[PDB]
Amino acid sequence: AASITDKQKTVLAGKITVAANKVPVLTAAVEKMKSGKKPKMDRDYVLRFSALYLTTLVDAMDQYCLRDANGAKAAGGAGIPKVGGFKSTLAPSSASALYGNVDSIKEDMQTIRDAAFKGDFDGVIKAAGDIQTSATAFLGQAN
Amino acid sequence: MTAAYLPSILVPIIGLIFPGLVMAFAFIYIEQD
Amino acid sequence: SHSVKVYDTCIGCTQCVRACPCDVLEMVSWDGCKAGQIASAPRTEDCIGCKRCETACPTDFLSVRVYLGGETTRSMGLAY
Amino acid sequence: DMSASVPFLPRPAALDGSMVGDVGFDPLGFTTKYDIKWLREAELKHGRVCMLASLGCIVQEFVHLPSEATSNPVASEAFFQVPAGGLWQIFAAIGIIEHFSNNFKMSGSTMFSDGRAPGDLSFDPLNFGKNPSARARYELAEIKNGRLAMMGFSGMIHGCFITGKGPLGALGSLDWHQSF
Amino acid sequence: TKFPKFSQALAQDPATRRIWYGLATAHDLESHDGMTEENLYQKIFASHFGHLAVIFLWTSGNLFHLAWQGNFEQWVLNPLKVKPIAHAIWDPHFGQPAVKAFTKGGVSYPVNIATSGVYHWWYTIGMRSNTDLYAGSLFLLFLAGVFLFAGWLHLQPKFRPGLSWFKNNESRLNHHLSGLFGFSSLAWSAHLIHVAIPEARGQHVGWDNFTKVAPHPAGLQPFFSGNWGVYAAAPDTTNHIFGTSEGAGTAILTFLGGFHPQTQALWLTDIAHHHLAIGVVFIFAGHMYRTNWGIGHSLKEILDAHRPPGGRLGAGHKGIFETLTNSLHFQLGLALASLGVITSLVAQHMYALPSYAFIAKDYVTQSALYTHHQYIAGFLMVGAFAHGAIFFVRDYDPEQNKNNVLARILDHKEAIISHLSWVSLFLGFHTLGIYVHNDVVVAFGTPEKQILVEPVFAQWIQASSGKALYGFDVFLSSSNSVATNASSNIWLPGWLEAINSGKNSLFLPIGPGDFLIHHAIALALHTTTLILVKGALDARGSKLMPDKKDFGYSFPCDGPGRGGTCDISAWDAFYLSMFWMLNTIGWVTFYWHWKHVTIWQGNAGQFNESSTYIMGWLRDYLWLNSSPLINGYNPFGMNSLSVWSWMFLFGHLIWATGF
Amino acid sequence: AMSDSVPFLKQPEALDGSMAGDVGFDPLGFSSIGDINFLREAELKHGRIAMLAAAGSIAQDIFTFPGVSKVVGTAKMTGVHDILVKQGAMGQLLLWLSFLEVFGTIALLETLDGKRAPGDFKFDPLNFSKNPETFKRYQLAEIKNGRLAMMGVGGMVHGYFITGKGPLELLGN
Amino acid sequence: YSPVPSPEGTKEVYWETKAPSSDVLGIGAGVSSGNFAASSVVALMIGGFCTGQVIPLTSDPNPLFLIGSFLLPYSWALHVAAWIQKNNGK
Amino acid sequence: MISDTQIFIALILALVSLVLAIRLGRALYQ
Ligand code: CLA
Ligand code: CLA
Ligand code: CLA
Ligand code: CLA
Ligand code: CLA
Ligand code: CLA
Ligand SMILES: CC1=C(C#C/C(C)=C/C=C/C(C)=C/C=C/C=C(C)/C=C/C=C(C)/C=C/C2=C(C)CCCC2(C)C)C(C)(C)C[C@H](O)C1
Ligand SMILES: CC1=CCCC(C)(C)[C@H]1/C=C/C(C)=C/C=C/C(C)=C/C=C/C=C(C)/C=C/C=C(C)/C=C/C1=C(C)CCCC1(C)C
Ligand SMILES: CCCCCCCCCCCCO[C@H]1O[C@H](CO)[C@@H](O[C@H]2O[C@H](CO)[C@@H](O)[C@H](O)[C@H]2O)[C@H](O)[C@H]1O
Repeated sequence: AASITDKQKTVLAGKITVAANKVPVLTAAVEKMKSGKKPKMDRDYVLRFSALYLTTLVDAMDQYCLRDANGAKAAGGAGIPKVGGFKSTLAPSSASALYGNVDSIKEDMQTIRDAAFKGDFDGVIKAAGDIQTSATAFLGQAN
Repeated sequence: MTAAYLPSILVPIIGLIFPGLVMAFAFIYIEQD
Repeated sequence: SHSVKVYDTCIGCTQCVRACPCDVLEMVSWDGCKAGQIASAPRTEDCIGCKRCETACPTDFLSVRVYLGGETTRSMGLAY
Repeated sequence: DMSASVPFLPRPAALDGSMVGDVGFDPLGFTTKYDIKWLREAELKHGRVCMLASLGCIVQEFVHLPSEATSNPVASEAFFQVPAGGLWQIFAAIGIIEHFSNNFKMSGSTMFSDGRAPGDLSFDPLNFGKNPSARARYELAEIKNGRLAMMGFSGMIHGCFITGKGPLGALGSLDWHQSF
Repeated sequence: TKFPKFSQALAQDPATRRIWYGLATAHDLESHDGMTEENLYQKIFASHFGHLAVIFLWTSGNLFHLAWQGNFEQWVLNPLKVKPIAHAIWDPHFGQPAVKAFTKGGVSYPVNIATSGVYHWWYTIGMRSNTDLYAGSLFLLFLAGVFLFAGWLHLQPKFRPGLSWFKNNESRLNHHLSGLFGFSSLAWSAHLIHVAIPEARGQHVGWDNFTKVAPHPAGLQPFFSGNWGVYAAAPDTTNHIFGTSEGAGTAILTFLGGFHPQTQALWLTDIAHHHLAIGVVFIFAGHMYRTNWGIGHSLKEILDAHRPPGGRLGAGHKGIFETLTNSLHFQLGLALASLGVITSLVAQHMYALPSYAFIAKDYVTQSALYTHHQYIAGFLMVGAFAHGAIFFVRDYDPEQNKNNVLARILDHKEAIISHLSWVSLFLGFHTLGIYVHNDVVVAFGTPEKQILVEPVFAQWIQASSGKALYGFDVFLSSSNSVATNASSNIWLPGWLEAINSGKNSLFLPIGPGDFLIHHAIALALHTTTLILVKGALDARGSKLMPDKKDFGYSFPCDGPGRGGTCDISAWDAFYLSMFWMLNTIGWVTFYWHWKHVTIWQGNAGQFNESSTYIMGWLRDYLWLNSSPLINGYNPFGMNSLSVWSWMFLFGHLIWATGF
Repeated sequence: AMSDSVPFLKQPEALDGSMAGDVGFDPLGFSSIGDINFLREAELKHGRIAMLAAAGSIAQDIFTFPGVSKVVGTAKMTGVHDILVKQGAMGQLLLWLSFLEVFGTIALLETLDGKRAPGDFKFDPLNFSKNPETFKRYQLAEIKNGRLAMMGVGGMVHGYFITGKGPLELLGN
Repeated sequence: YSPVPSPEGTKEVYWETKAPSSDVLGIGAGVSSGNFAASSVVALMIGGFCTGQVIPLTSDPNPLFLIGSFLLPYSWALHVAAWIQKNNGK
Repeated sequence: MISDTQIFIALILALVSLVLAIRLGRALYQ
């Protein structure tokens, strides 16, 4: 009895779950970087891990929030995704109540980015934990 | 490895059953009048 | 079976027939040469393809020619 | 000689006027490449789906079956709000109708052996067709309403894509005061 | 016995020769019983479809086996430390230490470490996870199924094409140049601009968002305005970390030149403009021939009209049109020769100018790729000459080629073969004399007596490309040359930075050993050309056997008469030239691998001092680098190299069996 | 035989005088390269587009459509073109003229086979070609006004480039 | 073997005289040799001038000189056609 | 990562390709 919109919602939720379970790999990697004989931050690893996994986490969360706010017009009822031209008949994804965690995680990215330039292992660990908790809250509220 | 049973199922099949049947049927084909 | 041809450059020296181990060639009457005879191959089903006739031919590039074709029990020299 | 619809182009040789709705309009020469019976069967099937689609969009914009999945008037979002199982039910009924009405001949060569006239599925339960003079006019009206409904359904579904209001909802909402 | 249904003569053979000769003549459709030209072309078309499907299935299998058993998602994050996995191992003949020793790559099961470089290629073109690898494998499985269905369909009645369709040269040339070369290159440039470059800058583009994520912030408005140089503004910074937005630019089309300073590979925007330009050039080439609309060139008129009026080429190219259209073997030889030349070009240019991120640091992958494509090149060139010889045997009509260029090749074939013999003997005599001379004088304790010629021509070429090592001060190594001022605003800084940094394989420094090994390579190329050309031109007949064309392309001999006629056919010339081709690719790969190992070790002077004599090659390259290979397994243990340690010996066995 | 327009030059071989406005003016010999029917289609298409462009420049100086003055401001003639690429007028017109020119491509393909008169789209809703002399008079007038409109559009647009005023704004002062 | 097809209008242009026939010039078969020589000189001048403007290449090259630079290889074929027409009595 | 269902889908597509390859081989064999 589930619609196509609900199926896309479940696919996005699965993507969010997968990326949230990927985050502790980065956590363990940064704890291994800290617990070393010559502790150095592998900046490239943290930036690439963010740009794949945390970025697809934000993208899937944004698409889920867009489907939550608009509904069937965000699942394809307005047609193909567009940039420029006509006028967007869609509500912004900020209008969803579920966007608050989405507002946290992104700014937390900058902390990670700053930590990747700063070398702060525990900053990366704590920000990864914050992403994990915000993803868990988002998934357990979204249902 | 997801679906780890598949190598242990398919490698003996592909390496012993497939060539045996191929050689048997090819033998039957090339030797029949 | 192999194919054996005799071209009209044959001088009728009978060397190719004498060199044949399988009795494939024989000399027949002809008017194209001074010897009055030309080689012929009526029995090419017994030809093994040894080309002893081609070795025996004295005319510049050979008058008797063996073209190897489909292999049979006789042409393969099989005693089994 | 010269086509009636397009005066400057020569008349297509396959369109001799025996088929109804013929004004000699084949500028791209599809009739030379493909069989005319296949093209007429395709034209009627596309037109019949577009007639059903235009009538469907017009009536669902105003009146709907009572449920929250079916209550959205806009057709494109209606396709996404209703359950996908029901779409599979639509697809399966269309598939069995396609397999039965075609008498299981669906290839290009196989439909026209033991051949039925194109667009005739031997479906006429009310039997208005029996009179030939009514038949020819019915044929012409079916071809013209099919082409007109192809254009109408295209305009409605793309107008839903820009506007999101439905066909009459888009028609009432032409904004005569836009900045651009 | 009806296995060889295509040969009645083979099917009546009462011996085991029937199976072997049916196996070896199964795809020789021209020699089959009652083969007509239309049936021949249709079978060839369907077989080409089947080979295309096989290629697609192999690539889909690579993609699937990586998405299932690889470590691509781990490798993308840390490309320069994580060892790439090709596929999983399940071998029940293994003991436990072999299971332990092959468990690498961060996984818990035995794996093989990939040398094909598919990781770098797939990462560079924008794949990051395992999901899109599986989706690509599915798409190629579907595409292979589509081409299998097309191969079946285009053999079915009322779809079998006629001989006029197959021999439509102008239409096939226009469509394959404009669409198969041009539009494919334009679409690949589109994929690079739309997908690969944003994924290189840490922003995800897939099918779900590529219609709403613009490749450039200004959109297609600068393209439609003619302000194309806006696409050249704000390129990637020299601090850019690949796959992230840190230091990323916004440009989509540049000609910056040189390498990305982190990946040590070519800029992706340069690749996108290159493939865009290649598409434009090829579509312009693909409107050249007349097909249905009066405009365009006629191939027959071009061939017949280019006869030089001095008469040095005879009738010129008259009759070459019908000879080429009617002979599939002449076409096959031309295609194989051109393909071999370009895969040699791929092998040289990809190590010298790599395009895939982090692949210049994968030494095993570079060695495997170079060796693989160079051996493919040798095979393709040998096949080109062999099938040209087959064209002389089966398809050459002298009466249709009276005073043609082909006929004039045949009329001075003796001069060609004699001069090839002269240059081969010249090269071999003096190259071997210099090598043996250097060996003898180094063995006697006097390396200062070696004959060491500096390769000043190629060093002058390197300086013309901008290499300042040799002090030639000419062209791009001159700061006042007109070429330098011409290119100073476009590409000169990046190219000069890449060519004058000794951290890559861009125009590597060369010495007397490089001179000697290139002249040895010239010797081997000229000698293989001598064998192949002599086989092709004597295929129709010689003084020992003037009626060779009556006996076909392949036959054992003409008997012990006339002195003996062993290995007289052109197939036998192919057979003799295969060893020389193996020798030439062996010399090339030995040179490449020894030079690259000595540079990568930081010990290039070992190559510079040891490559001038044969004992240096035997000791410092063959003997010295054999130690980890022969210690893959020993009485003390085994490690992951053991399989190669087996395969090595395997080769030493099977090679000998050939003898 | 010498050309009538250029008396010191030989008459072109591909110019017969059967076409409207043929006085034998072709000093560079362009008619020897191209098909004369293709060239006459090129001339007629250029002339008709230039007639419409000249009339449009004069009318858009004379008056503007409702609402156009807010979209374009005070950037009359070619200055609106760029502006209307930002709006949707230029794309819509390009699409519909591309449709019409696909059918014109088919018409040109029929012209090149000797089965269509040059410039003949058989578009005479209001019947004016009721007499074969009035037809020739209208052909000569059409080709002359087409050439005149080509040069008139050149003058209007390049004078607009120099001044920024327009064709009829210039004549006001 | 099978008849080798050609597009319609393919003629025999094989020549052994001093110059080829004008048919090898295709659509330019009716242009006089003087016009070809004048166009070759004019194309040489325009192509050389445009090329000399675009030898100091920038990231914003002028499109007009870029088009006009392609007249520089055109003049070679033009003087070859001029030689062909001059020895053809044209 | 990849699941069991995805591998099964790939196996089904490979079986379809096997049927098509068998059909092409039969068509080529006349
Ligand atoms: C050639 C016929 C044709 C034409 C001219 C149009 C025209 C249009 N369509 Mg449409 N469409 C068509 C067929 C066509 N459609 C078909 C057959 C389908 C599938 C059943 C769709 C599905 C479709 C969707 C889902 C959407 C559009 C949209 C649009 C509008 C913007 C263009 C766009 O996004 O690309 C068209 C997008 C496609 C997915 C169609 C691709 C396949 C067709 C055959 C190619 C048509 C390309 C066409 C030349 C583009 C013209 C506009 C161009 C000047 C930019 C425009 C009014 C969008 C819109 O209205 O935004 C508000 C939108 O969201 N169309
Ligand atoms: C420019 C020349 C021209 C002319 C004179 C005509 C004339 C005609 N067309 Mg036609 N047509 C043309 C071009 C032209 N067409 C082109 C380029 C196309 C697209 C390929 C078509 C597509 C077309 C179709 C699909 C149909 C016609 C039909 C008709 C007839 C009905 C009259 C009418 O107003 O419909 C014209 C309607 C149009 C949409 C065409 C508009 C294009 C321009 C504006 C032409 C204007 C025509 C003019 C008003 C009528 C001339 C009357 C004349 C006989 C006195 C008429 C004989 C109809 C008919 O009777 O056929 C059975 C019909 O069904 N035409
Ligand atoms: C890729 C193909 C392939 C595969 C999957 C195997 C698999 C195996 N080999 Mg092996 N082998 C291969 C190729 C292969 N081999 C080749 C090419 C050679 C020649 C060099 C050998 C030579 C070889 C030797 C000499 C030995 C093995 C042994 C073994 C077994 C490992 C020991 C064990 O635990 O089994 C325990 C053994 C069993 C559980 C017995 C399995 C009996 C099977 C299941 C019966 C099936 C019969 C037949 C296939 C039915 C269909 C008939 C039809 C094909 C006509 C294992 C089953 C060893 C072994 O134990 O075999 C006795 C052994 O001694 N192999
Ligand atoms: C635009 C239309 C078009 C297109 C796209 C094709 C495409 C093709 N035709 Mg073709 N054909 C056409 C029209 C077309 N045809 C017409 C009109 C006719 C009739 C006149 C024919 C008649 C015809 C025949 C008779 C045959 C083909 C064949 C082929 C195939 C060649 C094999 C192949 O895949 O090579 C792919 C080639 C390319 C992609 C381009 C060449 C690539 C070169 C080497 C450079 C690439 C280097 C590059 C750096 C590598 C990057 C990749 C790397 C990262 C891995 C190919 C699919 C053959 C075939 O296989 O049949 C099934 C064949 O026998 N065609
Ligand atoms: C190391 C092995 C080796 C060597 C040296 C040669 C040498 C030669 N081959 Mg050759 N060949 C080989 C292996 C070898 N082959 C194998 C394995 C195959 C595969 C079957 C072939 C297949 C092959 C073909 C098919 C052809 C050749 C040809 C040639 C000759 C020209 C190439 C060349 O460099 O000329 C230079 C010659 C040499 C370097 C030979 C050495 C000269 C010596 C050192 C001079 C000094 C002699 C010395 C004073 C004698 C004193 C002894 C006395 C005291 C008892 C040359 C004689 C080609 C040919 O004849 O071209 C004209 C030709 O057509 N070969
Ligand atoms: C100098 C010699 C000369 C002469 C005597 C003519 C004579 C003529 N040309 Mg002409 N023309 C010439 C050179 C010449 N042309 C050159 C060099 C070109 C450029 C390639 C042209 C291009 C040209 C075109 C494009 C046209 C003519 C036309 C005409 C005719 C109309 C007369 C007219 O309006 O005069 C006025 C002409 C001008 C002001 C321009 C020519 C300027 C020259 C130097 C003055 C010659 C005026 C002439 C003596 C007047 C004739 C007297 C009387 C018959 C009216 C007339 C027969 C027209 C015609 O009907 O032919 C189709 C036409 O449309 N000419
Ligand atoms: C839309 C748009 C644009 C535009 C644009 C437009 C609309 C451009 C239009 C250009 C046109 C129509 C040019 C016409 C030129 C005519 C010439 C040179 C006549 C020569 C006559 C000659 C040689 C001789 C004549 C003669 C004489 C006197 C003597 C000899 C005989 C005779 C032959 C009779 C952009 C791109 C600029 C940008 C803008 O943002 C948007
Ligand atoms: C035997 C057999 C019988 C008949 C059939 C058959 C197939 C025909 C034949 C087989 C035949 C064989 C296999 C024929 C195939 C043969 C070989 C492989 C042809 C190699 C050609 C190399 C070309 C000329 C160019 C190099 C570039 C040159 C132009 C560059 C100069 C410059 C460029 C611009 C760029 C920079 C470098 C510099 C140097 C400054
Ligand atoms: C006489 C003929 C002159 C030249 C005519 C042809 C010029 C090129 C025509 C390009 C195709 C039509 O272009 C028309 O649609 C494009 C796609 O919606 C629009 O392009 C617009 O939308 C694109 C898609 O989001 C964006 O990437 C562009 O930045 C934006 O400008 C053009 O602004 C519009 O003019």
